[PDB]
Amino acid sequence: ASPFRLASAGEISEVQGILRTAGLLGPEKRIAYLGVLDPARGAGSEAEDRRFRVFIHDVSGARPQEVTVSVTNGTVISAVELDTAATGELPVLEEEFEVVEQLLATDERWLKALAARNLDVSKVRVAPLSAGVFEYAEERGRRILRGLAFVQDFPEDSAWAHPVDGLVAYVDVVSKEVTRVIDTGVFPVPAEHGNYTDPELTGPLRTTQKPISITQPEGPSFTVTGGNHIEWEKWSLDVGFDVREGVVLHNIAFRDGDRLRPIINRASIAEMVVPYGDPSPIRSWQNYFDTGEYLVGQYANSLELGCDCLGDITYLSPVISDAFGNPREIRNGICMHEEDWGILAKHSDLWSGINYTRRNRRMVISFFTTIGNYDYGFYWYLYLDGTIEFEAKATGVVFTSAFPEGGSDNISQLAPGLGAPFHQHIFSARLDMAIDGFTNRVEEEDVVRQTMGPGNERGNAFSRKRTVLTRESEAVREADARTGRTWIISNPESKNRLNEPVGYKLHAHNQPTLLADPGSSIARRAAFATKDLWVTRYADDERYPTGDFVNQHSGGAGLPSYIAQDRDIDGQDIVVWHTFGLTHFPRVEDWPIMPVDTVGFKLRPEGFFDRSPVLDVPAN
Amino acid sequence: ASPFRLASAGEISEVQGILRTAGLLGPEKRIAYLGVLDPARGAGSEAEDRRFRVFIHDVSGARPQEVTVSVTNGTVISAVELDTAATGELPVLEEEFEVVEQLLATDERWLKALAARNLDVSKVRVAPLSAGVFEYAEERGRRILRGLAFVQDFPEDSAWAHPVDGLVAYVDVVSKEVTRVIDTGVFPVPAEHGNYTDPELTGPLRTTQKPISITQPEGPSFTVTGGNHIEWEKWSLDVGFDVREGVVLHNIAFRDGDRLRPIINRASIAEMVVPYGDPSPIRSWQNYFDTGEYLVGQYANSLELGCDCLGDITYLSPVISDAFGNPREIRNGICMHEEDWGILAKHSDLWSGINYTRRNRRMVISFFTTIGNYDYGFYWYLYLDGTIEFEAKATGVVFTSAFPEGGSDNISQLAPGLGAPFHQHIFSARLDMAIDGFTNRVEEEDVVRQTMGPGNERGNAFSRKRTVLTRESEAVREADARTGRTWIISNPESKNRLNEPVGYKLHAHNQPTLLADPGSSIARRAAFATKDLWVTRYADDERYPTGDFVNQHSGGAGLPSYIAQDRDIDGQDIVVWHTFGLTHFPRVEDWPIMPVDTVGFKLRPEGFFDRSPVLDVPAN
Ligand SMILES: [Cu+2]
Ligand SMILES: [Cu+2]
Ligand code: NA
Repeated sequence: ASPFRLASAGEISEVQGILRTAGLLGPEKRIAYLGVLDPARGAGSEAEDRRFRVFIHDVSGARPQEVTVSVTNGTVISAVELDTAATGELPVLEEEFEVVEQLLATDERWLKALAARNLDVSKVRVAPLSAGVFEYAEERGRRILRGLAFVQDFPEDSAWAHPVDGLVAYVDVVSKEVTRVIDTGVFPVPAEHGNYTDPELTGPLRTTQKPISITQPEGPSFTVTGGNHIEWEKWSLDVGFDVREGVVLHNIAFRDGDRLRPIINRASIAEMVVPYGDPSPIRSWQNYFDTGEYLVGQYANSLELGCDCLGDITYLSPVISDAFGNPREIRNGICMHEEDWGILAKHSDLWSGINYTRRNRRMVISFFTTIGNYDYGFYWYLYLDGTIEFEAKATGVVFTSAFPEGGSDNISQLAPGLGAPFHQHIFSARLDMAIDGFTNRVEEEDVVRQTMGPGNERGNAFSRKRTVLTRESEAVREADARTGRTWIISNPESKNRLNEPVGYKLHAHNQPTLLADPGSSIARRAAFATKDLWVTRYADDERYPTGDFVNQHSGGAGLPSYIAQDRDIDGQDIVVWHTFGLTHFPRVEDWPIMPVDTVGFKLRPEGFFDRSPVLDVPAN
Repeated sequence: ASPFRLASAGEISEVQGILRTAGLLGPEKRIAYLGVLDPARGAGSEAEDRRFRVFIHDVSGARPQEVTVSVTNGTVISAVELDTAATGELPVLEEEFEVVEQLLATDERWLKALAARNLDVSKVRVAPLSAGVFEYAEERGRRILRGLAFVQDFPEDSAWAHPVDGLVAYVDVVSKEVTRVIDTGVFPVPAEHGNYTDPELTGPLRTTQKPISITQPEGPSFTVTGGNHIEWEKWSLDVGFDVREGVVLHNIAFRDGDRLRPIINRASIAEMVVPYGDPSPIRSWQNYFDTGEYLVGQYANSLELGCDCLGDITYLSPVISDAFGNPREIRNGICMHEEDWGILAKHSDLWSGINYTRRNRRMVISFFTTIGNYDYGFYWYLYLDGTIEFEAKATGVVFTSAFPEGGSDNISQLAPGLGAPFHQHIFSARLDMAIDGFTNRVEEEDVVRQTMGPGNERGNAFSRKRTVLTRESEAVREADARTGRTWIISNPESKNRLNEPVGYKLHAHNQPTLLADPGSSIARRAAFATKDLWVTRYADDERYPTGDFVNQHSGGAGLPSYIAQDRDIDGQDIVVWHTFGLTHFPRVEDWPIMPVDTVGFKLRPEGFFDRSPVLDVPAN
């Protein structure tokens, strides 16, 4: 019944049939993206209309299309032909990955480069990487991938231990042409293996770990209804899934006594970029837009009980489309569970004699994706006290290079002759706010130091200041950890019992933002990553901070163009975009498989409730 | 056996007997501090010589003494008379707290102030607080406490809901004299109760929480030998307890194959200060040095299985001295257990076909202390991957005031007429480092941005720089979150297999440091709190960042005096002092009992190991 239900296999099958009957899904067509559209703003929307947005690629070279279909009515709403030289190429297709290695295997320049290095072409794996936009005029309007080579000594070998430096190739994957092969010089291929399941490397496995058993003998405290609607400890929300963004949370609300109070209308990770900081021409173009170029939802892992998710686990198995419109299930792709989270509140009072302890809990919604060498876990947490938190967990195998004789200012050494280029992992959270409703504003809160003097004779006072962001042109903000800077999202029309506007405070980790030069290609294409906080006025079509078509788009799309409209955001329907990331100088301990590192943000109530919201938690 | 074993009841009784026999502990004497001294530098050395340091107060007004005793030999090693007007007063005695309310109840100025407010003296509780050093010349050399009043409507009432603003009194607790009673005017006493166990306020308790059961069917993975020596998943350490500092960690080492490698010789929270930012004369003197003035270990809670600590718990019950030298056991005062900690490492490789997942765990060592209205949890974590982390959990009841009718820039409103002054909670971690031995150095690491141009034509490169701190005068450092600043502790004489010095990296939370005016009394007494990182050369008597005697001591001791020696710290036996804290602008949700908020720091290996140290973790 819910407009926010997960897409079903039958819905995707019907999209396929509609596209087919309409003549838009011939044998030369490929679906590069398919997803359900959210309902438009309408607090009286009764008629069910499930609409899907599709990006259709053409393998023969014809122009691609963007199509919207109504599966409820069995109709095509609109279909637009795309000029990709202007608006950007479609996301990379899974089937285009294999094409790069196969094309290069018959190119005489590639084979000559491998022969000079005494490498058997049958053992050379090619990582197919997005191209970006640089100096090659012949690439505009063409679907390009760039390839970097790694040697696999045997079929179960970790090829990442054996980069082939000094060599890169560019490939047109539509016309199947190798456009350039660049060979800058012979580097030794690092010889040590990185096989983290080889006993020669692990040594004898530990026998000292005893089991930790986490069970819920009466079942979990949350309920799931309608497939994806969660109720847990006064929280209410819908768990969505999109092939581009991954897990999306809808309609996050909190039951405060009799009233269901909205907090966040839609929360997602709307982009994530991995820029590399090695100036070598072999890699200086390397920037992954994992969400926008690759689509992180389509590479989601099936999560194994007891290994990936421990405890009493409830799974969702989202359905996506393959390249031909057939539904594909990602079995056990989302884990949901609650877990103990230590002490919530504690006080032992001398005067009253009362000793009081309560425990905390959090609800966890998670999925994991794998893009080539990297694996990312996305975790949303809901706490008893009203806190919402997101955490990204980065693991996998670091991207490698040769370690140059004489060292490097931009590459870490991991093993003899083996390097790991410096890079960042930067995320954009898109938070469509609805604090007690849609009339919201953002205030920037700084600590204020005060000077010793009249009214502050002992020099102990300090205070704080709040600045309302009133228009989009002034709503591009930077972190300031030294002044304790946070941002408050409030509803000026909804007051708590002290007659103060209700609000939530955003706490950032204050990690560095994009380090690249402001004139670089990546700074233009990932402009969102240069500032910690952006606020826009809500609009239906302003979905991603990098625009709809990120692959090989020249720049400026997304947030810089939205913000230019300079719309009123003071007590309006607004969207908060928070940039946060990890700056990774790889360490020896990251090799040959990297222990998890984390980054995130959290939102805490700030006078949203009339008192602590967890006074009714029992002692248990 | 071990020189680092916990003090036993018999050792404390023996100290009492030695002091009595020596004539230093007659009926007018009180023990204000007693603790075991760590062994001096040198392996083996004294075979076994357990020495105790004692601060002895005299209730007749005679000069107090500092005494060192050898319990092994039954001798007084040294005993020195203290001039407290010079070097500071002794820590506050538990028995002195009761004195304050009783003395005020018979003072006619106090009674007249209460009569003006129609308050029954039998219902007025007085919070006895440390005095600091301000403008009152008559306090020099006297033991003073200051008292703030709260009304308790009935014996089980939370008095914190009913502050009596406009009133403060100062008390000489040795001569039993009320020195001053200051009344700046009548404020309404806030009338709403704050009784968080009253059903009228909690409402009906939730029935929705189902149990989470955490068990270890084969017992825990760690072993405890010699009372306090822990071995867990390659870690080795001794858990100490001191009545001033609380839990102290000794001899933290990691078993790397055949070798036990030292990392940290001694880790403790060596001071913690809570300064208030309300310029009202009623509270502008208010600064708690919970460690140095009150002694946090003295007020450690007994922790209840299933509520405070959940899982398979191993307890330690440390013994401290009471004011007469009798041993007192804090039953179940320290909880130890291991916890699942999610995914450790994960990769699904397309080319090799291998899917790999391992889970993380951490060892937890914790205790909780209650100082009046506040309750603090101290948590040390050891992780499988070599990470060490500390986290402080702040909860309890916020300190209250009236909320002035026309508002305030320095106080939050929590309830009608009820305010909560702004304050900070600032900690000092003292890390006596021993990275692969005692020859250590500290490097500050900043990210370096690079300009687009020759050698960086695409404007993508970024790098980092490390600056060695060579002398104490240059080792007072500030955070810089914008440049990703961290500090590396390395051993220049111990190299990993890549011929790089082994090291650990300190990751700070980059929260604001002390906000008070640098000319204030608190900035002089808590000078450590004005900077994020200090490095000193190890010395036996440089134990606390505030000096030995903090109570009513002006500036002139502690870290600023230590670093003036300007000692060589480049490849030497060094101590890192890290300041970190919370800046608390109280919110409505903090009332009437505060949900936990947290702050901390972590240390991660940085080329300490030759590869990932968790390759031998099993799947299971
Ligand atoms: Cu990385
Ligand atoms: Cu506080
Ligand atoms: Na040291």
